[PDB]
Amino acid sequence: VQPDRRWFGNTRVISQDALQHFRSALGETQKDTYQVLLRRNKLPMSLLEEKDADESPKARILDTESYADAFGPKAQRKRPRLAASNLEDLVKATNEDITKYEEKQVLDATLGGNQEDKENGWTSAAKEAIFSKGQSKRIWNELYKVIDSSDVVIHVLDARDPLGTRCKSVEEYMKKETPHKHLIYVLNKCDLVPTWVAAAWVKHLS
Amino acid sequence: STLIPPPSKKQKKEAQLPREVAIIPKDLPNVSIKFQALDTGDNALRVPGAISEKQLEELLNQLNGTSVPYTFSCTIKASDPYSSLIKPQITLLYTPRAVFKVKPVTRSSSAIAGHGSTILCSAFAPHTSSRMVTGAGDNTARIWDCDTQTPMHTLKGHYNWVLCVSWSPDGEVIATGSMDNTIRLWDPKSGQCLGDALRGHSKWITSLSWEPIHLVKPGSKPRLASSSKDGTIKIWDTVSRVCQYTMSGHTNSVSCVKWGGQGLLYSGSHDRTVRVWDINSQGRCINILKSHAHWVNHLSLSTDYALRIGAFDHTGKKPSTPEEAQKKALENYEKICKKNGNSEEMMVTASDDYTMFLWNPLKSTKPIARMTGHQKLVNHVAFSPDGRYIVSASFDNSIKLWDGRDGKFISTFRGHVASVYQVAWSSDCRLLVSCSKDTTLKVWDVRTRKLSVDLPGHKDEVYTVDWSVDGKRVCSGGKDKMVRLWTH
Amino acid sequence: MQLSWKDIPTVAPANDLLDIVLNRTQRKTPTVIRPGFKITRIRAFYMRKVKYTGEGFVEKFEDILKGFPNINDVHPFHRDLMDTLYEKNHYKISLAAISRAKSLVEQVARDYVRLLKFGQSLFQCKQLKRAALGRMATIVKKLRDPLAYLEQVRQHIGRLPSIDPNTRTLLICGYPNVGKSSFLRCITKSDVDVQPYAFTTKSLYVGHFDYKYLRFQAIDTPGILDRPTEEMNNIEMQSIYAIAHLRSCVLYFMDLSEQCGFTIEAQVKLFHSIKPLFANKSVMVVINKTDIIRPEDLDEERAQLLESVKEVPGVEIMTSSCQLEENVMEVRNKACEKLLASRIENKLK
Amino acid sequence: PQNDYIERHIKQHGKRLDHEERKRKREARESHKISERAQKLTGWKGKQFAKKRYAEKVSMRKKIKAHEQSKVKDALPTYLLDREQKFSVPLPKVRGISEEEMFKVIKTGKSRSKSWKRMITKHTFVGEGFTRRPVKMERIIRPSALRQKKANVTHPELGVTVFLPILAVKKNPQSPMYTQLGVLTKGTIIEVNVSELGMVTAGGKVVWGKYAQVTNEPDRDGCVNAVLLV
RNA sequence: GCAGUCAAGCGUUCAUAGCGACAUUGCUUUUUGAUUCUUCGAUGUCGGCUCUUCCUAUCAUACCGAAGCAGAAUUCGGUAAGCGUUGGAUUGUUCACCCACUAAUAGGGAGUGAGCUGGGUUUAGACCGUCGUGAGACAGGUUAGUUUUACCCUACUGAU
RNA sequence: CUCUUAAGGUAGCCAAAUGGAUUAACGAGAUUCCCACUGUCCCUAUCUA
RNA sequence: AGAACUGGCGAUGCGGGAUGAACCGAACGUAGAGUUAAGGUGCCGGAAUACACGCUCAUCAGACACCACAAAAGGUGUUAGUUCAUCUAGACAGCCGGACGGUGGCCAUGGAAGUCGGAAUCCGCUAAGGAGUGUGUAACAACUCACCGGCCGAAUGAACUA
Ligand SMILES: Nc1nc2c(ncn2[C@@H]2O[C@H](COP(=O)(O)OP(=O)(O)OP(=O)(O)O)[C@@H](O)[C@H]2O)c(=O)[nH]1
Ligand SMILES: [Mg+2]
Repeated sequence: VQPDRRWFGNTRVISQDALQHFRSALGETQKDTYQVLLRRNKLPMSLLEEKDADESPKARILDTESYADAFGPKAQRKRPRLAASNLEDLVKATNEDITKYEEKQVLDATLGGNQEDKENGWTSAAKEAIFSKGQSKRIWNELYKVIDSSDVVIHVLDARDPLGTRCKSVEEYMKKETPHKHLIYVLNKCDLVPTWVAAAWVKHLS
Repeated sequence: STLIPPPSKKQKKEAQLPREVAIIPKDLPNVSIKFQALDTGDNALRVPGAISEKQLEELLNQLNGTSVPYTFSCTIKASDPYSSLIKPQITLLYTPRAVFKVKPVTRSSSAIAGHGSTILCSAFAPHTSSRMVTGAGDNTARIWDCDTQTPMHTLKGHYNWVLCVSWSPDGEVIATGSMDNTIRLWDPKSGQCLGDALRGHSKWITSLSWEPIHLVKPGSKPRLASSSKDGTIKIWDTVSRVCQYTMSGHTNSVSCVKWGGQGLLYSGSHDRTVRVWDINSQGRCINILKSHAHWVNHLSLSTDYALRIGAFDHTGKKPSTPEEAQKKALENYEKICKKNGNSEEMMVTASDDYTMFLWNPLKSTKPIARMTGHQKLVNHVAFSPDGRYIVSASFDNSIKLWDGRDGKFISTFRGHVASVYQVAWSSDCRLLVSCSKDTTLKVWDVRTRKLSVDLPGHKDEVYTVDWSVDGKRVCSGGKDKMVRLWTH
Repeated sequence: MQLSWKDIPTVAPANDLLDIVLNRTQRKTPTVIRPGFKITRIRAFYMRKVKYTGEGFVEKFEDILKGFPNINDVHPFHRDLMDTLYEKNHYKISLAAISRAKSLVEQVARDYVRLLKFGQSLFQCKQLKRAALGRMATIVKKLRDPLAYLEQVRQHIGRLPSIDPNTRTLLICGYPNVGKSSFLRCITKSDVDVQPYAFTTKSLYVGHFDYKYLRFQAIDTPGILDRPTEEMNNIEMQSIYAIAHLRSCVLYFMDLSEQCGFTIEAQVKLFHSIKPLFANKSVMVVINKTDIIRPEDLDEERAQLLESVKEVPGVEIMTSSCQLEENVMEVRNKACEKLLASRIENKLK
Repeated sequence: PQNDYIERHIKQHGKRLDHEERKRKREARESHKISERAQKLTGWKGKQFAKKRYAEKVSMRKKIKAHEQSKVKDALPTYLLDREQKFSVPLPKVRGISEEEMFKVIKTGKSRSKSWKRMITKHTFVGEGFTRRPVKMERIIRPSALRQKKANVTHPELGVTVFLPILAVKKNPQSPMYTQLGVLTKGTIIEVNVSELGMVTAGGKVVWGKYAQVTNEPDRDGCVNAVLLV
């Protein structure tokens, strides 16, 4: 590697105006589904992002009290933080938290069977291996091939029940990893439903 | 250099058309106007034709019967000040200026060399913008003549670093906190050791705050207050050179101390606790404020800019006697103090729980509001001089503007790349300077909520800044050794 | 699961936990390969060690995460009590660290195994293997402070008494040094210490007894001081949350005597400060240590301060001792019979 | 059960009559049982034991040292203390890689009898924008498990690493082929996105393109490390 | 692994010419057990019935040691290979998984390519895809397809 | 140079009875399942030339 | 790894290294006698169960590829050295006695009196005695060591090298 004044030097760089230009355009843009992205422009994104949350992360307790002092033989922790204000407010702060518990048992009764089968002393059956298919590494490998190979993925949908037959997951992957791949639905089996229903679904998916 | 990308073939033909003009059509529609103060009072209905915002002063000034000019706003959705009426009745929101203009600080004067170490602190004199002291990691402090850009008495005494410094509000005495155990009082003019050094604290000194003038008797010097890493606070008398009462409520180190309006010390400390401390009880606690999940860094007051300067307003034209200095110190205080005709000093804190609580300690030991926003720790907090906006510096490279009265979020300043260490205001309450872990300092237009001007200069980290009270001059100091002064 | 958590595996410190799981791979998996085997055989060998060492950890942590009682969504009494012993934030963090460290080991396993299928010699494969197991060892070495914490909470939380909130109980409360352990000693079978100084009991003890062919449960509970009441100790707070959360009766215990270094006005000031705990409850007061000193003997202005305690809507003020044990047997009968009326009046709704 | 039962039991009933005599002797024998374990314990149990005993010495040096040290007797601001943390490239002349290693041959056909496809076994930065090409037209296969996006860059100043995204591969030693496929190797010089560090040129512009040299062989462990050329 | 930090020592003699053990800090993505549905190109053959033996790097049974080991159950470790280690479902593939019994369903070696087979060697037939002007070949994919010993010496098992 | 999202309630208008290759029948063609039945198997035993 | 030179083998038997392309010895006609090389001398096996001074015990020593690898270290295994210390003003090992006063030092707290903790770690009387090495009490108590001292009487300790 031949020594050079190139390297050590700064290659790319950005204007302090141009940051102020690009930070605004996150606010403006606006996507349009009939439009589609070919190239992205190389941009220092970590500078342009961080938008305003209104909440903050939680405080770091480990710094103030370790663990050995929080509980043990070593244990320097006589009184609780933050602790309650007053014994009216404590007894107020119990009685709702009782009834909130007493709710969840009456709820998770009606959600249910699962315990009563264990009390009766029997288990539910084995799930059949065919209901997996598929799933399987051999075919999902075959999937991530053709996404990587293709320049427009298209995604065919059963025009009886397209919401059930969509899948999320891949579309969430595609936007994160590979935005240059274009993506487009095809409702088909448009015979097997009535004519208004197909016309509706293309409206609700367009 | 990555660019702002070019205008398209259509966007040229947009520009090539003649368009617009400012015009003002005539303009005379009779639209009704209400007048409202931001303090409290509503004052009831006029209905004129449309006019320039210079004239709506002259409509008000005869009605109230003053000659006080006034700043205007409208639509509070929106919040934004014919110039309104183009955006489409108007509730007009009037508010006093304190009439001024401090300029945007643009150019450097060339870099003043001196002591061969990092610069740890840097305080202007109150009364004039020529005089400015710096404390370095070299054991010398140094006072700079800032008009001539050159050293006025290179100053020696200590045998460790000098961490904080402060100029007394009357402007007789400088005080210098140290990494050893000591404080040394100095005269600016002579630059000589006023007796033996003040020794009392066992570990290093964290901050130094002066007793402000309007409390102190006319013809007595102001007492110092000094917080230290052992966690005590002592109150130093300058003449006798001896502490009256040690105060030892806090268990951990005290991060900063401030002397308040009404005889009341405040001490922000590493035991997650803010101790309101009455002077008249002769070293005694009155109220103990607990919110924070981490330790407390820094503690800003609403009055702190007025208490720091103490009588010397922007001209720097001196008090003829102490009895005058009493009244001048009281009048600059009572510009900001009587907001609704009542002395409601606001206190605010920063801490590593990523949060600032807002306090009014005389009225209630509860907090008012929880300013929550930042990702990493807030470090410096500052009220604006007029007690109207708060702003706080943080380690997530961004400075957040909060309304002072109700602790309500306003906006965020974005621009800084690396972590922001401290900030300071222009006296007119418009411009706002900030300093970073990177080279650059930046100055922030508070009215439009925007970057006014970036200024690069230094070779390394920049720890300290301060704005001069007149608002010609801004100092800076950091790791590259060189003091840079900045001006218009 | 409900009511006491004895069965949680046990959980080594990171030095030893690493020493287990690494050495189990050396033992259980085959340890010989030779370089002039076929590359498929060399790749299989090393793949299997990274996998097996992965699932060594992802076993060991999963038993911790499954074992430990899941502090919110237990029951608000227990949810509290484990805060007041173990600290609820440190508790929840320490487990959540182990939950994160579970995921990184899986990630490291799955990423390296996918590299290790392209390994073109023994050396490359061998280095990729050591590179995987070093990363796992580094993740687990970063777990030294939580595992030491959890190991000690496991030991303690096994040793708690099971109390049902839902059963008929009775709390037994007051100042230190009053008597209220030696009541619990003599009413039921239990080993609780009876020693003349303040905080002898430091946690909630339990004992059961049958009256009217029905299991009750007494709870002896360490003792309360009056205080400014924002700050009381983790020892004292147990009792306050016991009186707050649990249903049941409660016996207040006064010592009317010169004994206890504790003034008898301050016992009443305790009662009136604690009063808003009792609103749901049903209460009795018990004057322990009669035999020396008596309630009848007392000064009049002093004896007014019992009649102040009478004014609270639903109480009674029993004499008792532990020298004659017919009298202590009457106290439980009144205590139970006041309870069962409230349970039946609750049931018949 | 309930609370500190064994402790209460020891406090009342009391230990075991020859407990003291047992425990005292075990500590006497422990001297002998260390020296037996050292001269038995074959084969790994022997290695571990010695590795441990070295540490249990090296600690006891440092305790006795620190006692002898304690027997005798940069500068930052307030808000930063009470805290903690030629034009030679640093690797000139790296080992040369043959073209026959790196490029594994892939044969195609029912009779596996056509060769011609080549697989890059070394690690690769590929692009932002990639897509594979048709299987008939392809040849120089860079497989997806060996496609690094982010490197692990470190600074000679400061003493902090950051996990930074790769922007390009500019100079690759051992031929201009492997630059153009984007093969990371040891020695290779790569464009790094630097924005988490927060470097600013004098001029006031702020920087997000630094060249960095890779310090390790990321074949032999999956991580691509690198040092900034500052 | 890379980049450092401390320093018991080497470096002919040697503190501060360069090396340097044991410790130790940096991230490889959120500190509140949330999910984290990430399955991302093994270009090379193994897999299973029958049956034997060996190793121990011990899953179970035997005897010990240490743990907040009260019991009960369990974890970790020592000697230990005497003796065991199963039944099924799944090829839109199984370099694996699940559920069921069980004291327990440990890991390996020599395997059982002439004892018998299923995929793959693997040729002639045929179709679909990709490539080729074409003959044809292959990024593929699918279907049909004869190797049949012992009677010799030895070993082994029984027999004079 | 300018420019593309309308169809609405369990089966619709429509076109020379149907809206079709989701094609009947046939097959030593390839493959999955169910009943019946069984020494395929648990687990082998016996008999004839 | 590629260059340069000189040996050895290929065309070459024979003695030794248990066996062997390259290792140690060695000028091949056929015989006899003598003396040796390298290697050997318990028995197999020709030749000392020779002589002399030391070292080593391995619950599967070693008899060696050596001027390497697993290697750098772990051991209350043995012997010989080197450099500092301590000692009839009594060492080392044992028992016996002392180990105290300001004081229960300050904050901390339900309770912490040298010994759950955090900051200091000082003065006095001393032959000597830490604002305490550990066991131990809810806290104190009692015991212990580190340091003095009496009894006993002459060598002993520590760290390295081989
Ligand atoms: N004279 C007398 N003394 C009693 C009686 N009951 C208890 N005591 C005394 O109470 C002292 C011990 O108190 P505990 O019974 O432990 O009551 P407690 O300390 O409040 O209870 P815990 O804190 O839970 O142990 C003993 O010294 C007893 O002598 C009594 O009937 N008569
Ligand atoms: Mg008691």
